[PDB]
Amino acid sequence: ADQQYECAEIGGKVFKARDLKNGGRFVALKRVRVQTGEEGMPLSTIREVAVLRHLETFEHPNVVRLFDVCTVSTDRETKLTLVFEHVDQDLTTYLDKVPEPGVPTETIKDMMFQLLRGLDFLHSHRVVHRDLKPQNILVTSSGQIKLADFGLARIYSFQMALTSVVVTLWYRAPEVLLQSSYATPVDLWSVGCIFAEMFRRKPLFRGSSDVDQLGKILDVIGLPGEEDWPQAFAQPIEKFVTDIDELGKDLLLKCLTFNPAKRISAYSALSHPYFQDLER
Amino acid sequence: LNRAKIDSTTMKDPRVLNNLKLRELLLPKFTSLWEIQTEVTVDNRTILLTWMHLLCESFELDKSVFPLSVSILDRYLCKKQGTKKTLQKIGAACVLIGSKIRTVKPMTVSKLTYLSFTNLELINQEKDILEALKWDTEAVLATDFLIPLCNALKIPEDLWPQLYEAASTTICKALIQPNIALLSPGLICAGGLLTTIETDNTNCRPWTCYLEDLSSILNFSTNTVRTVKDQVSEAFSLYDLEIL
Ligand SMILES: CC(C)[C@@H](CO)Nc1nc(Nc2cc(N)cc(Cl)c2)c2ncn(C(C)C)c2n1
Repeated sequence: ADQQYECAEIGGKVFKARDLKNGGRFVALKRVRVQTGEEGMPLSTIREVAVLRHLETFEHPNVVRLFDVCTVSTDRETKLTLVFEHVDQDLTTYLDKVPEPGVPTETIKDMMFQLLRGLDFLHSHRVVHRDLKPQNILVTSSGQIKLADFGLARIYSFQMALTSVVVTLWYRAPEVLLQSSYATPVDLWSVGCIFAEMFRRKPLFRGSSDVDQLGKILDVIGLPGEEDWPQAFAQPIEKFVTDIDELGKDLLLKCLTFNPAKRISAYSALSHPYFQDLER
Repeated sequence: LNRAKIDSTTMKDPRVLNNLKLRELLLPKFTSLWEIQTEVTVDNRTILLTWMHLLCESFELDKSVFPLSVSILDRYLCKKQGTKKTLQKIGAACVLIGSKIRTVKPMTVSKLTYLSFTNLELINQEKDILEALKWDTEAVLATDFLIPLCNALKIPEDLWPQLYEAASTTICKALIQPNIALLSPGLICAGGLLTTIETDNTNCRPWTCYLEDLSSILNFSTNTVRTVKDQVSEAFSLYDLEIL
């Protein structure tokens, strides 16, 4: 029994299915569990849906597209299906399957360009995607980038409260690990770490715990002076990121800057001399 | 516990203001408030928004829950019908949706109920609101303009804490009044700010000196700014718990 669509899975739970409305196309169905007698609709979902609905007249190429929400309800609970466009691959599986010497560096440039643009869009509408990781970055067959999963995103406003919990530890910024205020820079940290994970086809900061996490970071980035600290615990980045070209290293460090106030932004990163040699 | 600090990307970028004005042009052109309604009137609105307001103020929700919960309410009541004997349930479920989106610790059902129907009835009302608006719940809030306007009028960052604090309180109370619903969020905000700058000027230039500029920033006429300053100020006066 599958309504209007033809659904044992590909990842509540996500499924690959077709539409009987259109000429027999392809959609991504997100089934969401909504426990009976609780708080109503999940916090996470309302936020996600609202962002994507709010910005969909901007038809932006680098954000995933939402089509519909199911809602379907005596004995049954709520059944939340969300139909999205299907994208063939996430970044993770992509990186895994790419034949040898890894991904061609031209792909590394253009994909990173596309990612930074997705972000530049979001932040200029005051939205912070606080959950960038390779599983959340989707790639179309024309090598095209699509940010996904917006269930932790929100419109930022001055003096608003924050949970001290955002991003998988592996991609978490120091701001969050140190339990401080965090904002847009949190996305560029992920960018810094995805940019590395691309060249080297393995995560850059992997730990068991938050303290551990924070340690492996200061391992590379170095321990910066008091000025940039808001008495505990460099080796040039090229040691963990071989195959990186000189101009990419400057961007990489720029995003992996400890002090959040001094980090590179999506807008001006897009104009860092690294992308200069693109094709357009 | 942690609060959002100054983020130049989100507050100082000239084009954030630009996009706010643009996304403002999305929501509907309100000629006549609640016009599709047979029972409930505008007088009802003022009581319910007074309660919805109290609720946010009393539970200490982020300054932007209330504006959004007002937006959701109006939008929702362009589409489905409300009855006087159910208006409270509707407004209750707007604050629920709102708090769930613009605040870190949402309001719970077991808290709006006991303080006002059973929970399933609240939950079904959340479910009916959402699906009527097709889950398009977000919106430009008068309150989103505050900081971008401050930056553009080149007010020194040092004053943003206090100014933000006073002006959002001022904006959130004004929004109770019927005649405020029809104004564009940027104008409501402009007005909130001028009012604030006036009463307690406090190491800050006189309201006069910001009119000409807001006129150019927002792209309205100097007269329609001066009128909205006075409208917000009056709306703010009209606040009265006695009315519940
Ligand atoms: C594990 C899986 C469920 C994740 C990928 O992180 N989600 C995912 N993955 C996708 N793509 C994908 C497709 C295939 N065939 C394989 C892999 Cl690994 C990812 C998607 N294409 C559209 N969506 C919706 C949620 C926007 C997608 N969501």
